[PDB]
Amino acid sequence: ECGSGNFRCDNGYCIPASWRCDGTRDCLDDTDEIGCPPRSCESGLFLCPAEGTCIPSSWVCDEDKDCSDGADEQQNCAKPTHKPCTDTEYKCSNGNCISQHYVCDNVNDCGDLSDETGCNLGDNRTCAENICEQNCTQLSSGGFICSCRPGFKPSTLDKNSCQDINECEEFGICPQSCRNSKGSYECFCVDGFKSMSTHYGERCAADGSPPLLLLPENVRIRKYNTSSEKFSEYLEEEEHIQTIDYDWDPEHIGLSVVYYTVLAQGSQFGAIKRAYIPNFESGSNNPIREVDLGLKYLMQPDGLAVDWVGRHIYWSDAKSQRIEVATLDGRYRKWLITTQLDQPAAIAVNPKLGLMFWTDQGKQPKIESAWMNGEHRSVLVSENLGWPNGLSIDYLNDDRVYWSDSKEDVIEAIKYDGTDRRLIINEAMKPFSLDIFEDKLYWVAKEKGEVWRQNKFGKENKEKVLVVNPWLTQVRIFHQLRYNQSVSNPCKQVCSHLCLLRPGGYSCACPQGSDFVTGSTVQCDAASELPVTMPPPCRCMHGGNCYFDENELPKCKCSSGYSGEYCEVG
Amino acid sequence: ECGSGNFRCDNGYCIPASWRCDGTRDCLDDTDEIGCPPRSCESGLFLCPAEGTCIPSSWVCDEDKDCSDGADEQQNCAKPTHKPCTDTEYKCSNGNCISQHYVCDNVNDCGDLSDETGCNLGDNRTCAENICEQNCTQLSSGGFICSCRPGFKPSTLDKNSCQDINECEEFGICPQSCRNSKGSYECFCVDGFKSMSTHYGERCAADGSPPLLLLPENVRIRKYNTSSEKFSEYLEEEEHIQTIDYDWDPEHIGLSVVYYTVLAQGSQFGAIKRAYIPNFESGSNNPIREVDLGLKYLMQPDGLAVDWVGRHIYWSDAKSQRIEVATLDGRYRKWLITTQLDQPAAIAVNPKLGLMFWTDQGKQPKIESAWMNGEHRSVLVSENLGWPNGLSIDYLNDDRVYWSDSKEDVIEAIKYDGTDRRLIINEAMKPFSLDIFEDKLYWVAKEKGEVWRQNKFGKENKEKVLVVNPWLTQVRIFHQLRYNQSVSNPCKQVCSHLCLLRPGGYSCACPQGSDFVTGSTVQCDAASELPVTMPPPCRCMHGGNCYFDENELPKCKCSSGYSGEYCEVG
Ligand SMILES: *[C@@H]1O[C@H](CO)[C@@H](O)[C@H](O[C@@H]2O[C@H](CO)[C@@H](O[C@@H]3O[C@H](CO[C@H]4O[C@H](CO)[C@@H](O)[C@H](O)[C@@H]4O)[C@@H](O)[C@H](O[C@H]4O[C@H](CO)[C@@H](O)[C@H](O)[C@@H]4O)[C@@H]3O)[C@H](O)[C@H]2NC(C)=O)[C@H]1NC(C)=O
Ligand SMILES: *[C@@H]1O[C@H](CO)[C@@H](O[C@@H]2O[C@H](CO)[C@@H](O[C@@H]3O[C@H](CO[C@H]4O[C@H](CO)[C@@H](O)[C@H](O)[C@@H]4O)[C@@H](O)[C@H](O[C@H]4O[C@H](CO)[C@@H](O)[C@H](O)[C@@H]4O)[C@@H]3O)[C@H](O)[C@H]2NC(C)=O)[C@H](O)[C@H]1NC(C)=O
Ligand SMILES: *[C@@H]1O[C@H](CO)[C@@H](O[C@@H]2O[C@H](CO)[C@@H](O)[C@H](O[C@@H]3O[C@H](CO)[C@@H](O)[C@H](O)[C@@H]3O)[C@H]2NC(C)=O)[C@H](O)[C@H]1NC(C)=O
Ligand SMILES: *[C@@H]1O[C@H](CO)[C@@H](O[C@@H]2O[C@H](CO)[C@@H](O[C@@H]3O[C@H](CO)[C@@H](O)[C@H](O)[C@@H]3O)[C@H](O)[C@H]2NC(C)=O)[C@H](O)[C@H]1NC(C)=O
Ligand SMILES: *[C@@H]1O[C@H](CO)[C@@H](O)[C@H](O)[C@H]1NC(C)=O
Ligand SMILES: *[C@@H]1O[C@H](CO)[C@@H](O)[C@H](O)[C@H]1NC(C)=O
Ligand SMILES: [Ca+2]
Ligand SMILES: [Ca+2]
Ligand SMILES: [Ca+2]
Ligand SMILES: [Ca+2]
Ligand SMILES: [Ca+2]
Ligand SMILES: [Ca+2]
Ligand SMILES: [Ca+2]
Ligand SMILES: [Ca+2]
Repeated sequence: ECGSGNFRCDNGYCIPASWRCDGTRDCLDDTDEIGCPPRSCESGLFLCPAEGTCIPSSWVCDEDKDCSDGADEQQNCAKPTHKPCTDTEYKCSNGNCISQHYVCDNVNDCGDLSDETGCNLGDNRTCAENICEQNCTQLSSGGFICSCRPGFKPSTLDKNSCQDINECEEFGICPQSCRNSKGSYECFCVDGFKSMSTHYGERCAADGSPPLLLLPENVRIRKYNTSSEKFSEYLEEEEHIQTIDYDWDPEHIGLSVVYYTVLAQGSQFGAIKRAYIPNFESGSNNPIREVDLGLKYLMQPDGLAVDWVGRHIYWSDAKSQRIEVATLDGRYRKWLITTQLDQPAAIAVNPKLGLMFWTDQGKQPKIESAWMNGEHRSVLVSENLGWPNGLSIDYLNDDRVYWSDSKEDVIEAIKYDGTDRRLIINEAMKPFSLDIFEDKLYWVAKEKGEVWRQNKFGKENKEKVLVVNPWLTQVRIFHQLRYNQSVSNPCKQVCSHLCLLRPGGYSCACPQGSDFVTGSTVQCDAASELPVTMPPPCRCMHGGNCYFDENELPKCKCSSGYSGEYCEVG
Repeated sequence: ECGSGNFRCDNGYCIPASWRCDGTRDCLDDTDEIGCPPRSCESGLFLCPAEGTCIPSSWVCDEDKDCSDGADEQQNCAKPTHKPCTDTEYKCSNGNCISQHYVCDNVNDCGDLSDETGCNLGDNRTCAENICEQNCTQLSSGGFICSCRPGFKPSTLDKNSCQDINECEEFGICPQSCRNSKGSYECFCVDGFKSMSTHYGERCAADGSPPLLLLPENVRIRKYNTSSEKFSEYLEEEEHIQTIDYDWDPEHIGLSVVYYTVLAQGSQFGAIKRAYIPNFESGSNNPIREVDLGLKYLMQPDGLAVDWVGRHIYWSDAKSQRIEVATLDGRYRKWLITTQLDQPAAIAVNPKLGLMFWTDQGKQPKIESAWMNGEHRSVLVSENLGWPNGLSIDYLNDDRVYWSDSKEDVIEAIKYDGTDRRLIINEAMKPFSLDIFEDKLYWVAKEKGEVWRQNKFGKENKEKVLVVNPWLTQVRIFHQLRYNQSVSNPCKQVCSHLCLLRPGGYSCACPQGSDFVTGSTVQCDAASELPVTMPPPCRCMHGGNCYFDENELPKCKCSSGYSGEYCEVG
């Protein structure tokens, strides 16, 4: 038995007498709370055991279930330099010294064959009389042989004359522009850029505002000021957006225009839409109004491109298998490519050269190019390809075009004529889109939604930029130097409806269905249509709000720290 | 023919002769530029057409291809009232005002089986003699026809006596409570809630700061202010987050603690991690430091729940097919349910009642309840279920439990004992998780990535809250009233290691792989481990920046307008 101050629970466990009937089941057999004193409340009041309340006793045995359990009824009524060597050896073009008896023995001994790069003989001959431009080398047998200083090599048709190597013959020599010199070279930066030299090597750097990355996410377009590593709101409350492209400040406003497609869902067709994007840090939650261009019968716009010098918008519909061109306001639709297309994935245009490029991801993947007016169609790659999701053009390096591939998991480039095919990125974890800017190749891993960065030449290591939802569909660099804004428009106001580009000059065209009248080739039978302008957007600087007056003209206020009509002055 | 000053294209098109040699291929043919004399540069300085530059003749024909073409080396040197009854009508059951002649003709004319009430024949009677309780009508040949006064129903035996209704029983009568009274009812808001009336009717507004939403994605966890509509950063850079739960403000320091499970990635085990959350508004100014509990052999913790009273954490694992418990610092792991489990998906705990609930979404789905100590396991719902991926408990409405399906995509509610199953929400677009707060019920449509909302009783209609991502795995409401903080811990420090809870009391238990000391039920032969303390948090408020010194303690770079060790003084 337990002590006087302890209570024997039924199982034998001794419980301190204080814990008995304290309101908690304190031992396994639950007998520390069994046989507790009844709940006395007061005279004249019936306590229902299920609540603990004390209802009047006049409510007992009246056939009304007054308490939750009704006890009133049922209960009561119940690296060193190149090593020198003696004259019995020779310093080859390669960084080594090889014995002179291995020279003019007619067997390669220092890799570059420099030991027998044109050995010469002659009874009248001496090495140091006149044989080649820079240096010759003599051996005691009477033979003699020449070599050329770095940056030079003996001529192929005459092994006694030094000729310069054009260092631009190699892909990865300089950023931007390689320029050849006799025995040397230079890597001067193009206008707008600046020279810089970083840990991995020389680097050409842009100017002005830092680049932005525009990221469509099937519901929103989100900005990323890459030098601040912060996001900004921009467009929202949209659905099934698939690809975007922009035109840089067409009206000299400080407000570029972003063109984005919308996929068709169910029985509602898709459309291409346009809206202003602030070139200014005003990434605040300012109102953004999109405008539909009104292009009908769109079922899957998969690729989109903007000709900023011709003021045309090019796109391709994978389901309908057409590549179409129209003005930026959606007028004068025109079918360019209508045959031999199974699934046109993405397109890009080069108005400087008048060439447009596109990819096919259907049964027989291929990459094709043609004139921007639809003529001179040709192929570029037809082997070792699958699902070429997208391509972009590096206008600053001989207009070489890179493209992505999510079946070979590769990124590789080619010149605009189809030559110089090189592999750039391997193991790119399903790249779905890409863009090239200032050497940095950006691409999107669709299976996991990361933005990845590497040098466009592919001679560095990968870097992860940021991670977003798998709704990410494309990466696009939003910067002034992305497109040469100063490219002159060759059109001479001769065409009536459309003035497409071709390599040099231009070419007139009619809207789809209408033809030229009597072979005029400038005048079409279709009636001309008025241009479509966009409503004035909010241009407020330094993070001001935006309102609409009684005239619904967007006028906007801000903090008085900055003043002006548009919050532009300090 | 063409004019004198107009050049002729060979197709019959006449164009101004100024376009000759202007630079662009104007004609449809190329003759507009073909035949143009090239620009003259200088004598003795050859202009290479491939670049547009002029080069001295000494550099020319040196076998160095100075220009890209290299031709310099080859060719250069070649109701108001609801129709109330008068004396001429009959009330029938509760207002069916047809003419009076339905009185006790022994025919069910009213349609409702209340046309004849009383109706005991005999001409010499009036119930004013106290034959029926209240509100008779005079029977023409039987004295009394006695329908019950409003708020009452007739008893089976002695139908002349009317039983009071129980209006608290009917589902969805008041948002929070009820008080059955004599022929009437009164309903009120429980402690912590303020009475308000919307355009529809009653609302019990929770006091204090407005509720938040916590959205865990595979990469990050995002806060949301249901009243301000602005997001917040919280935890970032993490990977493979599945489900979360929190413990409100344990130390009164002003910071709750958020627990979240991390899946197994590749061939590497997952973990359960915890971190502070600022109850006060803050973001990007306090770095968030997560810590690991240290639970090995963990693959897929789809279910996590925090018992705020006993200070235990309950989680399930789909791969191990078992449910385990441990302290909030990862000590003393113990298995609770180990048999007849296919895929334990979600879990919830009710310390006040002493019951914890889990859902199984295997080949034979079921929803079960058991004591926290692990006994009295039973099946609540097995009929008509498919993939019950979610689970929530409404601690206010008689501890009712809700769950979300994914095959039948309904949301249902049932009492904790398993009776009165109701289908609260239909066609819920495959909900994945639940959380019931105040008046409304929240759930996540997984594929669409949208957070939705409805009145928790199923009345009215749905409403989109916000859209995140296809990565959204849960929604959990964050507020101090979500878990009643004033529930007293029944444990009395007599148990070493785990002190589990049960209906009405506690129970001591030993960690896994160890037993009690023989002859004892409060002590085990295993050792004990010291509690694992939290690292000090960044408590900065109002935008103050946290900072780490040589001591690595968090301190504040407090913002303007506020003073104090962090920012606590206005
Ligand atoms: C992305 O993030 C990066 C890093 O955070 C940002 O740098 C970048 O844009 C930055 O945006 C701010 C605000 O618009 C710019 O501030 C302005 O800079 C002007 C020029 O500053 C000069 O000197 C700095 C020295 O470091 C040099 O870096 C700059 O390149 C430049 O040579 C500055 O003059 C200007 O104030 C003038 O204009 C006001 C207009 O009202 C007047 O009131 C005021 O009196 C004065 O005359 C302002 O401070 C910032 O320059 C810019 N980036 C940089 C550093 O150049 C972010 N981009 C986006 C899209 O957000
Ligand atoms: C989620 O969204 C809600 C609503 O926006 C936020 O709630 C706000 O929280 C801030 C910070 O706590 C509140 O700001 C402070 O309010 C105090 C008074 O509160 C009452 O009056 C305000 C008037 O604006 C009401 O909005 C509020 O609801 C109460 O009725 C002020 O006294 C504070 O300033 C004064 O005290 C400080 C003390 O240091 C001094 O320094 C100041 O000089 C001054 O004397 C301050 O203004 C704000 O009021 C809250 N608004 C509402 C509507 O709730 C949540 O903060 C947000 N997220 C969460 C949960 O953090
Ligand atoms: C973006 O495009 C512009 C053209 O809008 C490029 O500027 C012109 O580029 C051409 C071809 O490289 C140069 O010849 C131009 O320089 C001058 O050209 C005239 C003949 O028109 C010569 O007589 C001059 O000696 C001089 O060479 C150059 N300038 C213009 C406005 O015509 C520009 O290079 C390009 N920039 C980038 C960043 O791509
Ligand atoms: C959160 O839990 C606490 C309990 O931990 C709840 O407080 C409780 O409120 C009820 C009703 O006011 C109290 O019941 C009353 O008890 C007294 C005797 O103490 C009795 O005379 C009354 O007739 C009535 O039964 C209860 O004592 C009280 N508990 C404590 C310790 O304060 C609180 O309501 C809960 N909140 C929510 C929203 O669930
Ligand atoms: C070879 O050419 C170099 C210049 O690179 C010159 O300086 C050196 O003297 C030459 N060597 C001989 C052996 O002529
Ligand atoms: C009978 O019911 C009416 C309301 O319909 C009420 O006004 C009247 O007082 C009741 N009569 C009695 C006797 O209770
Ligand atoms: Ca007790
Ligand atoms: Ca009663
Ligand atoms: Ca040799
Ligand atoms: Ca050279
Ligand atoms: Ca011309
Ligand atoms: Ca030459
Ligand atoms: Ca009748
Ligand atoms: Ca009642």
